[PDB]
Amino acid sequence: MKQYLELMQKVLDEGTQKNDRTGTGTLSIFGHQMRFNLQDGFPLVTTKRCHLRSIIHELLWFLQGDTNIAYLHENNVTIWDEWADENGDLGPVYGKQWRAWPTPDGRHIDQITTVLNQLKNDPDSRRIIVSAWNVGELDKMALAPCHAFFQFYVADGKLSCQLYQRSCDVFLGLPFNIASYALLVHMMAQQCDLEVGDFVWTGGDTHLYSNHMDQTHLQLSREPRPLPKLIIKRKPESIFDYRFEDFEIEGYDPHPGIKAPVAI
Amino acid sequence: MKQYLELMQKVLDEGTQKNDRTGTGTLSIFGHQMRFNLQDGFPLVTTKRCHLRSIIHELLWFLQGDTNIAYLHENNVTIWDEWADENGDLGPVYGKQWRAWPTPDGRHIDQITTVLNQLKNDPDSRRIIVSAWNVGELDKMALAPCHAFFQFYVADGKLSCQLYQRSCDVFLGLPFNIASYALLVHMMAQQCDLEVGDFVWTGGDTHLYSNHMDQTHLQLSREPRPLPKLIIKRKPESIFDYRFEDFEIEGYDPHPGIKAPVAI
Ligand SMILES: *[C@H]1[C@@H]([N+](=O)[O-])C(=O)NC(=O)N1[C@H]1C[C@H](O)[C@@H](COP(=O)(O)O)O1
Ligand SMILES: *[C@H]1[C@@H]([N+](=O)[O-])C(=O)NC(=O)N1[C@H]1C[C@H](O)[C@@H](COP(=O)(O)O)O1
Repeated sequence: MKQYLELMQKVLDEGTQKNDRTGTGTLSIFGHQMRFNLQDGFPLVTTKRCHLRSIIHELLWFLQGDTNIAYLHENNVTIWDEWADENGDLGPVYGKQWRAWPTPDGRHIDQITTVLNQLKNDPDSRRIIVSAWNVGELDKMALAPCHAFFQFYVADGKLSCQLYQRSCDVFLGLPFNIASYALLVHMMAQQCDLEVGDFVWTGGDTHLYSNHMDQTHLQLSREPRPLPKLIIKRKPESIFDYRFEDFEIEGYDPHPGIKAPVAI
Repeated sequence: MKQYLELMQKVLDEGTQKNDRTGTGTLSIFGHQMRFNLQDGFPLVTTKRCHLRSIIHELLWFLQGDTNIAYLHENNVTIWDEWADENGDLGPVYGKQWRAWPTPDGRHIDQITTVLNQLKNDPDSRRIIVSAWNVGELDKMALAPCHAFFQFYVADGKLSCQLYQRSCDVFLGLPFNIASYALLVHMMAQQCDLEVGDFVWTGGDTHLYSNHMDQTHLQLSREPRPLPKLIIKRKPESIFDYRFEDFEIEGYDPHPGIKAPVAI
């Protein structure tokens, strides 16, 4: 995508070399914002094939509050395997905090349901927020949430969403992170009878790993294609009732897939 | 400031009218980012006088973990009066979460001290984050945090910081919110022996209240002045040991103050 390649180019031109947790080494910039009007098309990267099965199943898995990888395996998705313990557990990551953030006084808070209530009863509210950054539980997590905090916004009958992502692996993560949230926006707007508006991505430490340099130069030589169209076939009873096959991505014609090593 | 007036102009040209919690009505945009190189000068608005006493004392008050307004009153700062209960209490807002976020298992976490430890021992970490958005306690707060979540970043010997602000009152709030965080950056870099880098501001629902329209047109006719210089006179033992008079703002020559009604 246009915005995606401009970002890739910017890290190459303007990033400073940095050490990082993994030992891999990176080129990194700090702070960047991109806007996607979800009306122009579904923001799925076309300059390499992205694995939709994985993107979609992760989202469904988040919406369940499942933090164990068994559901991913039943569905042949292995993108979380490097970080699970032998029981296949990741600790109270994403979905646990979305569905059941633990309070100090014993309760559990379902932010997703909270958010549908706000969008159904108080669309102008400026507090329509989901956070994964539960400070009290970071140390139980296999990995701190990279996509940490997001806000919904309604104006003129359209649903918008902004994501704060503290740490972005531009080559491997960002293409999923974008498709994934764009999906949630479509699902949420459907549930709430809204049009889709913009998805705004905001990054903190936005980086390209040092052993993604040939892959990056390869993808930047590619010309982007027309964006696909997302079709949801059925309107489920609830945001928690989507099935993988309710989604149709039509007109998706990427350049070939490009393999790159994961930073563990 | 340049970036500040361009933002003000953008909400006027591009905002949609919105109802809001207060009943006031606003022009609102969603998602905007501005960068301030803290080396070019201290980003204190010059097109109207800003009350430094208030900006500084609020920050000091946050660093204490005080959520009661008594400390502000001892120091003649009344910017929190509209929201306190009769005992002068605001609930577990900003400073409570910065200094003593309560865990579900009984503990309290001091994110500020956590952050100095990360900056002193692991500057490349991409998890140097403070959050005020404690979901478990939002309902105890007099007001949900507007400036909710912020991240530090070190590269080339310089300290940077990005703020996610879910709700920005552009006329009244933003000029404080910016001065205030720019201050924290200077304090933190001093404590950590770093140079100041950039302060990056990221907004969600970024708005101009409808009864700030004449004030806004008035301030946009003003020409911005040279930015002041911030001088810290002493290097205290700790981030918690700053006193109001350790700070000198030199070269600050604003246009006159402009009064506007607070949205309660
Ligand atoms: C993290 C990631 N995730 O864990 O799901 C994601 O969704 N997107 C990412 O970009 N992602 C990256 C950012 C970073 O390169 C590593 C996490 O490392 P730290 O930032 O050191 O925690 O994964
Ligand atoms: C909120 C504020 N604060 O409570 O300290 C601040 O520091 N900056 C703000 O801009 N500010 C504004 C945003 C909004 O206009 C109101 C809060 O209202 P909700 O967004 O409806 O909670 O104060």
